[PDB]
Amino acid sequence: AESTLGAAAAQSGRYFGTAIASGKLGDSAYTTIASREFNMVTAENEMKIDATEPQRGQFNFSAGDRVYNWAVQNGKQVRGHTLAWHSQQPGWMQSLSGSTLRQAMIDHINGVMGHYKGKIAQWDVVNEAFSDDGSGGRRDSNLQRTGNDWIEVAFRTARAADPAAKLCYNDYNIENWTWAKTQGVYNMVRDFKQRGVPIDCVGFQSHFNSGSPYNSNFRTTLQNFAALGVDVAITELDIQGASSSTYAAVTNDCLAVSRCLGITVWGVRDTDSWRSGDTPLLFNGDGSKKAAYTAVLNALNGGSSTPPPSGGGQIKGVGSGRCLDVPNASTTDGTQVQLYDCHSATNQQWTYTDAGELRVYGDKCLDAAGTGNGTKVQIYSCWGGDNQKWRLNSDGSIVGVQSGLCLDAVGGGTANGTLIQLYSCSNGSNQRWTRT
Amino acid sequence: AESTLGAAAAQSGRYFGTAIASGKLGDSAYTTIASREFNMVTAENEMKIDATEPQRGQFNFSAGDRVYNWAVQNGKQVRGHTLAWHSQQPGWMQSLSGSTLRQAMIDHINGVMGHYKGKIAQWDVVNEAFSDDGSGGRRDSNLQRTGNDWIEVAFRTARAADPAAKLCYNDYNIENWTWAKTQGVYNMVRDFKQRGVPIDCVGFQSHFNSGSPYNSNFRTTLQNFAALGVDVAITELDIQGASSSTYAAVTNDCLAVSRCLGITVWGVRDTDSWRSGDTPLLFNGDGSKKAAYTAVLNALNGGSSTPPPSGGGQIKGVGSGRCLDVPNASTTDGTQVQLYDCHSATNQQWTYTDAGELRVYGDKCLDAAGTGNGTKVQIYSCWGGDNQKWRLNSDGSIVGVQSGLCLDAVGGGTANGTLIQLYSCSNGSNQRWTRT
Ligand SMILES: O[C@@H]1[C@@H](O)[C@H](O[C@@H]2CO[C@@H](O)[C@H](O)[C@H]2O)OC[C@H]1O
Ligand SMILES: O[C@@H]1[C@@H](O)[C@H](O[C@@H]2CO[C@@H](O)[C@H](O)[C@H]2O)OC[C@H]1O
Ligand SMILES: O[C@@H]1[C@@H](O)[C@H](O[C@@H]2CO[C@@H](O)[C@H](O)[C@H]2O)OC[C@H]1O
Ligand SMILES: O[C@@H]1[C@@H](O)[C@H](O[C@@H]2CO[C@@H](O)[C@H](O)[C@H]2O)OC[C@H]1O
Ligand SMILES: O[C@@H]1[C@@H](O)[C@H](O[C@@H]2CO[C@@H](O)[C@H](O)[C@H]2O)OC[C@H]1O
Ligand SMILES: O[C@@H]1[C@@H](O)[C@H](O)OC[C@H]1O
Ligand SMILES: O[C@@H]1[C@@H](O)[C@H](O)OC[C@H]1O
Ligand SMILES: O[C@@H]1[C@@H](O)[C@H](O)OC[C@H]1O
Ligand SMILES: O[C@@H]1[C@@H](O)[C@H](O)OC[C@H]1O
Repeated sequence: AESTLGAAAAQSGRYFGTAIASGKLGDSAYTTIASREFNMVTAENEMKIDATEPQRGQFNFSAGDRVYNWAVQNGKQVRGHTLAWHSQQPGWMQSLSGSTLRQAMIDHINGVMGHYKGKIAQWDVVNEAFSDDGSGGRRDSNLQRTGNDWIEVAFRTARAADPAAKLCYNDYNIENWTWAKTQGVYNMVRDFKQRGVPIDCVGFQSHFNSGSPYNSNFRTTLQNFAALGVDVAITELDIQGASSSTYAAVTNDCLAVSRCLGITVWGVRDTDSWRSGDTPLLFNGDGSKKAAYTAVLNALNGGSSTPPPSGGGQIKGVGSGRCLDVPNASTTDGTQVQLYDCHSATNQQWTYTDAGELRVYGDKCLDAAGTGNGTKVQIYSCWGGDNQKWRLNSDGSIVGVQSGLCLDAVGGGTANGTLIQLYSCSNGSNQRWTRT
Repeated sequence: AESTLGAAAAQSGRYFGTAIASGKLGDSAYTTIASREFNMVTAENEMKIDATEPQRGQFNFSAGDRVYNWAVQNGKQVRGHTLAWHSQQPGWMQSLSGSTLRQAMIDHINGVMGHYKGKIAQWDVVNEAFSDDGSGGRRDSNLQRTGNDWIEVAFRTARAADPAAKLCYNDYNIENWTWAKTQGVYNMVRDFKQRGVPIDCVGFQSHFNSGSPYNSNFRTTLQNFAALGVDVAITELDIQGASSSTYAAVTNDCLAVSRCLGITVWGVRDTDSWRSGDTPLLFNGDGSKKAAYTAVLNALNGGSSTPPPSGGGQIKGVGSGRCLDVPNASTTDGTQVQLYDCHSATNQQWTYTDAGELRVYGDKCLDAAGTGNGTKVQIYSCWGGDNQKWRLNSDGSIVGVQSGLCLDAVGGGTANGTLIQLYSCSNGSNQRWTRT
């Protein structure tokens, strides 16, 4: 299996999940994508403190079970999120402190895990317990104020409530190894494992953006925590701008770590994202697969037999043996591309960008004017439109994000001058290409 | 004078307008921009057929007058749009055909022009009467079916109704001289002039996109029509992607033809556009100027006597002599840029794209991780965010679209290694940059 993210991940014993919003389970466009692509589910909000215990001692597992049931019935495991957190607590808990609060925490953990006992693969017992000031220490919350040992207490309680569930510590900004926050969490987990504190995994939310960008050392971070004897999981992945290279990089980081259980992206479509403005997911609002989607799938499936091109290269048709060429090195918008004998020349040098464009001359983009069969493929000023974004299938076909159609050599032409158009993908040789 | 589009355009004896939507005049941010930048107004829908004559014989100018009143109150002239058209006809007119339709057409023209008699600078008497099948013939509508002479009849009627108004024939896809449609309208206009049919102008909608891309021959198209003895006007300008170069090219084409009266963009902010999806206007949804706005303004002001860096190039600050440099030529996202001795290296080669980005390495973008003062300017994967878009002002300053702040060398730094940040513009030497 390797046509969907979930199946591709399963090949290596891993999973590819998402965050499910109970309210969207009635939207077939939403559920059609979610049920097909993912084999792990996290309730976006339905299993949080305020949602499961609106009143102390008064547990409401309605919305939560709705998500749990849908997940299991559709062949997905579940990550419980989350049991002890300073954020999203019921109004009553936000007022508690010291001994009373500590007690409420314990009770809550027992209540939720009791109800779900033996059904949850991973539980984010404690979430975001460290600050971002740079000190590398605990953030000041009513929870921390109950004593520095709360985290440890939460995990012991957790193990007790349900020993079959993997207990994780979940946080954000602990992906970059050089960051103090990261080191603070690292030391704690090292401490816990040495003292025998029950903790089985560390969740790296992985919310990357210009404020806190992804860094290649992320893999080093995972390997380090892995060496401590705890599993690692990418829990809430979303990348501002959904760069193909970054998504693929995070994917390979997990595949490179034997203890990395899997990857979960925080949402289905960009429009479902808590940060839609950053279009940080793998699917467009119209449900179409984004450039990064294919980048992730290809990574999960084992990459290419030959190391991919590094900016600026040729694209020759398999059936013709000729290259994607812009007639007479023209640079005027609207010029339809053709096939031509391969040779070193700017008008045959295409660069695949992280945004999914196929650039030429530096600021011109492979462009599709329309979404139907026969649409001419031309060059046009780059502007980021979905009709200028393409997915590089591992089978050699290049699919337009917006149209869902393949680059096609008209009438299966192989001669110089054959024009390129969009057409239903057919696996024909006039729809397959190799990049250098 | 030269700070706003209207005032700049006025320095060449031309106007710069927009399309106003009555339902948006209650939006303060919209009116603030609209009132400041344009001196010519077109009702986006309020003066159309269905809006001005709901039932046959019953005129209604409430919606049209709201726009008109606002236009005059803010010192703008008005273009009446539109009197005879196959589209947006009220249902009672859609039902008409033959001589009944012909007289209805005439009756509509007299009623609307009568109401606005002496108040309209230009009237789009007839709109989109030519086919779009690429043959250059008449569009098949109930109007055309009343007889080939309907257009002529509309103009003669219009002249008599308000002799003070300039009578225009408006249409789209008539910008590229090679298109059959463009030639068909030319032939018609030429025929009207030779036979004495009253027509004073031809409006070129200029709705450019990858399906109907702007072409440099547009200038000849304008010249050709101008030669027939009529004025020309870019009436509904918007460019898919809003390329800075294309917006500048169109502007220069109009300024190159003495008979080109002015330029009207079809909307204020991209969010106000009938095609927001193509982010085709000059202003963002938050009201900030796009890189294309600056390009248009600079062109209106005559541009620079020194050609911009055609692909690649360095950026050197005046009060620093140093060139924008990426530390150790790194390629890691989040790397704050600095100033340094201008050497021949790629980590100093910045390309200003038509989308407004400052790219280095081919696919890395000058990025702003915030909007406030002090925000560190770094490089990040290009994805199109406004925090990656920049405007190159004529005063040598580079201001961030999203932030509205200027690139600034920390504490007036000038020595190698000075970090770059975002700070309120100040004409300070540590905020002016030169490029060659
Ligand atoms: O609620 C939390 C956010 O406040 C948090 O914000 C992060 C702060 O550090 C910045 O560098 C990040 O870019 C920004 O996302 O993110 C996690 C969320 O749970
Ligand atoms: O719908 C929103 C959720 O998507 C959001 O989820 C949180 C995002 O930041 C992460 O650090 C947290 O772990 C995660 O739960 O919470 C707010 C809710 O309104
Ligand atoms: O170049 C285009 C061909 O690639 C295209 O091929 C069709 C693909 O779908 C199959 O079911 C058809 O049998 C096959 O001909 O045909 C159109 C042509 O322009
Ligand atoms: O209603 C009109 C549209 O039908 C028209 O559509 C254009 C047709 O030619 C294509 O090449 C263009 O891309 C497409 O926009 O555009 C103008 C609009 O008023
Ligand atoms: O709000 C929309 C208007 O912006 C739109 O305006 C028309 C666009 O196509 C041009 O060819 C026409 O001349 C112009 O009036 O009309 C539809 C309306 O919903
Ligand atoms: O320690 C971290 C520091 O290295 C980074 O630059 O900014 C965030 C801090 O938490
Ligand atoms: O684009 C083609 C060019 O690359 C080749 O060299 O000569 C023929 C052109 O059509
Ligand atoms: O980035 C700088 C590099 O471009 C220069 O050559 O040497 C000093 C570095 O800091
Ligand atoms: O360089 C900055 C200067 O331009 C501004 O005026 O004041 C703050 C400084 O950091």
